Amino acid sequence: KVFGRCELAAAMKRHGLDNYRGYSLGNWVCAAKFESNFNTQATNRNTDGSTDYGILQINSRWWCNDGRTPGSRNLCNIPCSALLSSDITASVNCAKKIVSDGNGMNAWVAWRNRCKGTDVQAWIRGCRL
Ligand SMILES: [Cl-]
Ligand code: NA
Repeated sequence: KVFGRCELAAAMKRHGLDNYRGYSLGNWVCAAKFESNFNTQATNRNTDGSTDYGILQINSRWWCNDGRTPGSRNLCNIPCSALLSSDITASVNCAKKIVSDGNGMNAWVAWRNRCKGTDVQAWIRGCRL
């Protein structure tokens, strides 16, 4: 599923991400924009052989099991494929656990490089929430 901007903002708000750990909704939408272009089916391979999955590009090195990342953790305890569903629930729950592990949203490179310190509220302007 390729979300519309406001559509994803609303699905995200409903799943408890607005102001989660102090990160306003614009942050999550901005990160999703640049991690996945709002596409739940996005996958990207990393140099170390781990893979990033879904709307928020969650890494199999630590967070999900994909059966092809030797020595990795499965800290969200899910198959990585569940992160590709059109239902963003699993991606959201895993993201909450990530954002809470000490480093906040800096875990997302694209957030760090393209969202942090910008006007993220712009990402939810116009939306009915
Ligand atoms: Cl933080
Ligand atoms: Na893993």
